[PDB]
Amino acid sequence: TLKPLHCACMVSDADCVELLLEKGAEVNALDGYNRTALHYAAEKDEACVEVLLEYGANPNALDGNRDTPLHWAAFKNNAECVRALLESGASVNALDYNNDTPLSWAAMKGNLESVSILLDYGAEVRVINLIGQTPISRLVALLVAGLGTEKEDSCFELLHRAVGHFELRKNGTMPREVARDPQLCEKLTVLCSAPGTLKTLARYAVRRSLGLQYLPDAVKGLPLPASLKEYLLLLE
Amino acid sequence: MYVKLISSDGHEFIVKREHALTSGTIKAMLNEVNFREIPSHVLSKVCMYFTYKVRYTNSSTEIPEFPIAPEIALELLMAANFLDC
Amino acid sequence: APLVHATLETLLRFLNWIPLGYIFETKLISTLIYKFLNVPMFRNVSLKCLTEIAGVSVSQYEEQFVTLFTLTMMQLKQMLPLNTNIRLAYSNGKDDEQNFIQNLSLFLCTFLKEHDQLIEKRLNLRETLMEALHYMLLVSEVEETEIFKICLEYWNHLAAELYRESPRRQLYLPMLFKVRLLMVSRMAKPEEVTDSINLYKNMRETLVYLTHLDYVDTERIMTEKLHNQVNGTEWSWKNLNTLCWAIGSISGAMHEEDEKRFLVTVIKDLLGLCEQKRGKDNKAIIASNIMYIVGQYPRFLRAHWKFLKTVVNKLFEFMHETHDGVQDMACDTFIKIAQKCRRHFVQVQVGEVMPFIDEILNNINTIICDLQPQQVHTFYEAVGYMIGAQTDQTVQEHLIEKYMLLPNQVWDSIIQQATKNVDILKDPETVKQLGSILKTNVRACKAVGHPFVIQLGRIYLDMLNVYKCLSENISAAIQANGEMVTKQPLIRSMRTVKRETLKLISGWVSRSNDPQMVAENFVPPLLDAVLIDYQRNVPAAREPEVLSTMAIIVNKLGGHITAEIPQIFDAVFECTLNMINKDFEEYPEHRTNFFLLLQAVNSHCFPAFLAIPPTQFKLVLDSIIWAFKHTMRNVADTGLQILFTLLQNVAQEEAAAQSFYQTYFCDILQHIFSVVTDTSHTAGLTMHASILAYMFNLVEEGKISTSLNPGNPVNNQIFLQEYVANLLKSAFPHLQDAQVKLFVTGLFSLNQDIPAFKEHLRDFLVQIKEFAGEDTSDLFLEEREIALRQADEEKHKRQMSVPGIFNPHEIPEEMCD
Amino acid sequence: MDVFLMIRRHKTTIFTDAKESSTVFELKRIVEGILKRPPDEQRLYKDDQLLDDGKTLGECGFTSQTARPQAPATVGLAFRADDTFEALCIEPFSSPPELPDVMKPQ
Ligand SMILES: *[C@H](CC(=O)NNc1cnccn1)n1cnc(-c2cc(C(F)(F)F)cc(C(F)(F)F)c2)n1
Repeated sequence: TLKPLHCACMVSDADCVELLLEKGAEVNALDGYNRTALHYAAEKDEACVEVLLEYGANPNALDGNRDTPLHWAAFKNNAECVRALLESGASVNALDYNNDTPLSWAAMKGNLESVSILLDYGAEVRVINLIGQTPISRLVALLVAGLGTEKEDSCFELLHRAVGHFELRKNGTMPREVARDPQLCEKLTVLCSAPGTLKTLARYAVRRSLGLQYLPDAVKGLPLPASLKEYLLLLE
Repeated sequence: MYVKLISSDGHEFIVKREHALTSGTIKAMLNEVNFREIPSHVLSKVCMYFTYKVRYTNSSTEIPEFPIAPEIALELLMAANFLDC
Repeated sequence: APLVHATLETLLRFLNWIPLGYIFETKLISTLIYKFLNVPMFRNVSLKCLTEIAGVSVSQYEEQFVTLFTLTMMQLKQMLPLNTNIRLAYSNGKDDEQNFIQNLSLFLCTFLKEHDQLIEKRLNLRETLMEALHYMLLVSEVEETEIFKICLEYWNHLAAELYRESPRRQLYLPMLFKVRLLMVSRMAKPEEVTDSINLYKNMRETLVYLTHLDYVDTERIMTEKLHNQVNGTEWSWKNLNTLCWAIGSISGAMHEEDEKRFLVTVIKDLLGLCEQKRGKDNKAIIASNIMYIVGQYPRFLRAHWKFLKTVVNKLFEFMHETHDGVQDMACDTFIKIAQKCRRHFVQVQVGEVMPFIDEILNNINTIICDLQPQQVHTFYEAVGYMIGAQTDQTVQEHLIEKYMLLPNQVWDSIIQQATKNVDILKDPETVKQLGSILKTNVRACKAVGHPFVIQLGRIYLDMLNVYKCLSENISAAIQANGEMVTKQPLIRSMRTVKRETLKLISGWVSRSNDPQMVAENFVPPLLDAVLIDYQRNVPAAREPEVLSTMAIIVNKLGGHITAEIPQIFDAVFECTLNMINKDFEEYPEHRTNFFLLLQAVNSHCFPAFLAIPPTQFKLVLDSIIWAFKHTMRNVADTGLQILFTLLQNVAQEEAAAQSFYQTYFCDILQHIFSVVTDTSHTAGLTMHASILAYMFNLVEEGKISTSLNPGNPVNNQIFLQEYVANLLKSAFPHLQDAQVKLFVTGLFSLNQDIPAFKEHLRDFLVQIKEFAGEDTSDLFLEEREIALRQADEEKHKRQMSVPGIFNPHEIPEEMCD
Repeated sequence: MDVFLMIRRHKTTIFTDAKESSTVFELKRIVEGILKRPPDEQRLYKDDQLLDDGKTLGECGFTSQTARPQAPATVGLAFRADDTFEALCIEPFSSPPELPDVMKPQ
């Protein structure tokens, strides 16, 4: 099924992958499961990811379901791997067969660090997949199940600041799972019934106009004060 | 009943006091207000936002998106920071 | 060559008994390997021979063992390099190669299990030791059950040894990871989703020890395997099932916070996998796996209220699934959670307005609309546990009243219909419904406990009425079409209704608390409904439960029911005795319940025997004698216990003690001595010594107060001595008179010391057996089986101290809150 | 149902709203209440097209879908001076500054 470079990536040894690549190994070779060595490297460690990228590995290689290594780095919550992939030209809004972006997978599990990096690189929060789910919807589904902690709450706050305004109510009623929780239902209805402060909407427009960049570097050149520069990066 | 806001370039916008009080700065500062740094093309959008916020407060239906063009987004953000909106 | 093979086989057969001098001092330990083991023809047996040597376990001869290990390992390396794939070789290999692999595994396992400490204290052989371990890993890849059992034996031994010491672990550290993988990769199927049970228990114990040795490695392995399942690689139903079994079998081994992290990650991954997969089959498999996982780890559910509520709601959702097996798994998980987290459903939780029990009770009819009757019973038992967790009496009463509302209304409708027309009780649907309702009541009573008296008292009088009617229907059928009609489905449905009535009564009474109330309110109607009906029915129609029920009451009411015992006996005793004594395989349940009732009456209501007519008391004694003269172990044991207790009790009835002695002392003594000499109940020897020692003591202290000789007065001691001597002589005429006299005198002198008495009797019987060609091993059974028991106890006491080895639902040490 | 308007004249702008069924006379009454001018000396324009006072606001080009709170519909205004009506004059808002290079489309 898999090939020696894939095994080296799985075992997470940078030396083996580096020496194998040193003899012109086919870096972008598929395998039995239609993955690439970079998929395993992203799933496992950042040293392997860096070694593979140094030797021309494609950062947007697709797999059976059209999932790039960034999808799996975000799902696994390998923040260093996510940053390494994005820094080498990976698509931050790549869509798989289900129209699932890496941010959607990160928010599904409430991965704070990966979500923060993806937003820093311009990930879109106002995105919906084929079955009508959005990153905030999936995070709320995680929260209502009682499996969330302070990290998940911080992730929700980050996504709420990044989105500007969201609406979880189909027709005029919250989903069944949310509706049965009096506290979270009340909180989310209050959030969804507020139009949204002008500052948040302006920040969303500015960020969208900056799309697909290392936003903290881009905002440095803007004529805004320091406080508004910090605001534009979701730091307040 | 009505307040009058003056732009930096001389444009005057007359809005209902209830709408104008949506801005914390306006409420603290106030039958007329003057701004020396907000251009007319931004103050008009600010008044539009006052109306939009008052209309859709505590709405049961989906709130439509507020249109902000990229050209004025930066100045609009600065103005919103100056005000409390 | 055939002669050599036969000689080697004979040596192997006799190797165990040969003195160790001829084994470890000669040149055999090298001849076998340098002369035969290289030759395939004598390979297998030769290797087997070595295994036997490795099993000697002698304190000395360390150098011999070390040399054997080294030379054998080098030989095996020569004839089977470590680079080979043992799995494929066994699969496609001939019989000879498979046998060689099995013998290699056996030898390695036995020798390591015996002298691992001996081998591993040599710094020069360290590498070879690891080599040996490599083989044990390689052979562990074989799919056959016997080879894997052999390997698992050694793996379990090694894990237990390493855990016990806390070092030596550093010696095995660089390879234990492999074992962990194996345990997770080959996990056996738990008996929650014989040889299989033992395999699962051994695998669970080994994995629990290994995780105790390293929590981080186990967590990493399980999470990596789960992710591999998620990312498509190595995805399969069997892989997912084995991984989830491995995850579940670890419950209790980790600390609470590490368990929290691990379970959160696992649950998130499983939910993501469920979302990813499409199709009813895959989703059902994943749901069953998640149900099994959450069924364990009650601690996590206890610590997380919102997740527990979500899980319960999801179980209610699954209860409507029509897919095969989903409803049963949902009900099983629900009852597990209710048992282990009962107090969290009755008390108001953070963020709640009312306890969850109220919500469950309000929607009970909608939840169980699609369940089968047994699943409904399980659901009702689960809810009953939570209701019983309610400490407040009034709130509990209201909860119980709401709890039985639907069964109560169906029961009331049926009862009203029967009152309108009794023939409705002959309708098969009505009888089936009554049986189901009574089964639900039985389960609810089991779950709740004593407070269920609120429900029982509601239906009691009606229930005993229905009972009577059904009895009247059965007796007619038997009277019309004979006993064969008892095979009819309707007749057995009616008998099921009667059995459930009796089971409900017994279940509540066994958990009762107020004997006076039970005696005043419940006993009289029950006796009136049950006794004559049992008496007049044919043996094929009599319900054994009746007897059992009586026993239960006699155990709880004691003196409060001593006045009713005479009529209980008048109605049941002679009938059941005639039923049982006739044959030893006809009615096992009737015999068991009969002796249970007799024991209860003797222990708690002895004075009743005095009021019982003398002929019936003689029947009681005859039943006891027939019991302790039986062949089966349990019957003889219970008969002996009843006889001993009866003797002790009658010793306290001064008015009747003398009459009882004068009437039955010689008969009981003769029967006891006959059974002792026959040696048909060696397992009961101790009990015999307990009884005889007592009986003799009675005449030793002059408590008989009368001459046992019927003709003329004479000292009781001398008469008893001569009588027992004559009994022994008749049993064993060949014995000399002086020998018998001295033996009986010594036996009589030792009546004050039960151990000495039993040892004297055992020595006499052993001498008697040795006089003939008989074997004395059986006489000592009473000892060996005790020792075995002790071992088990130690084993149990050893496993309680290791968290996670025992299932969370197996330990009766339920925590608080 | 409700239509939101931005009445404009020179540099003056009035944000208001009215029912679709309301007539232009009520809008002129509101303009009086704001700027204190008799309706007889006011005239409203929708895209340089004079509006007859009798017409109901709905039947004109104004509709709820077209004119929303976040996008009001402009309505030019003209007063009467020295027994004559001034030409419709609307001062455009200040032009926004050039978009910075960073914010431009890639
Ligand atoms: C399929 C996945 C699904 O139905 N919902 N996915 C969720 C739910 N909540 C949060 C995030 N994603 N699927 C299959 N089985 C389950 C499931 C089973 C159980 C069990 F305990 F009853 F087995 C519980 C739950 C849980 F977590 F309580 F929602 C889900 N989900």
